[PDB]
Amino acid sequence: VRKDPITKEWTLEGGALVLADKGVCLIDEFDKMNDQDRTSIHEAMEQQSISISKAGIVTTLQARCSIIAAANPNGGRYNSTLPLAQNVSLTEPILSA
DNA sequence: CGATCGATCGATCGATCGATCGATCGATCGATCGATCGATCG
Repeated sequence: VRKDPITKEWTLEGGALVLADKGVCLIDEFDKMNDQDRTSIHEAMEQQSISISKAGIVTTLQARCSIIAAANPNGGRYNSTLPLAQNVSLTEPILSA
């Protein structure tokens, strides 16, 4: 959110997902971010849009981006005897995306 | 007539394990602070 003296209403400036609209968004070390940060990424791939209600601004922006994510398994080594759904903290609904 | 032996059963030492509990280290959600600026007022 940014101020603007010309019109005096709050103006909104987009983040990384808005930039990558009709592009690719790369998230290295995807597991290490918190779930609140990770929740935004999930709804970004599903809806291809950003929904925000902050500073009195309610609007939606286009976020049509492709995602390439790198991560690491729990303990730094992949457990070959357990499924993927039990090797990372990344929850299953986010894996389905 | 009895002297030798290979098998069986009861009992015990012990080496071990499962269920349960409180205690130790740690992730992390919530509270507070701060820094620049803006809107109202004198």
